[PDB]
Amino acid sequence: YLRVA
Amino acid sequence: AEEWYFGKITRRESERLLLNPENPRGTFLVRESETTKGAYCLSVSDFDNAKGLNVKHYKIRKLDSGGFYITSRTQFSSLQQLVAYYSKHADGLCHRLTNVCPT
Repeated sequence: YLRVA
Repeated sequence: AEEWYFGKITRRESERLLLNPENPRGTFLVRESETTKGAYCLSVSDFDNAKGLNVKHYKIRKLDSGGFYITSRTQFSSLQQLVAYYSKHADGLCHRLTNVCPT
């Protein structure tokens, strides 16, 4: 899953 | 709003469905997570000029209270509100949600 923020 | 929710399909099938070369950039679907039981996933097609077609997967987490979030900065009371927000705002995602994934 991607890392966000 | 149904159409974009594919329920219990696997990362591999979502990728089969999203990597369809006909699909524009930002084509998406929402499914349940395989790895994190009780969580969801936002799966979205993208493109790199050098590498081509690829799929980004974002885990949609659910608080105990009932809310949903990809980032704790922006929380939502329903998955339909999360989809409607990222259709208008990329706000951290690779790209804004454009197309609903076919079939």
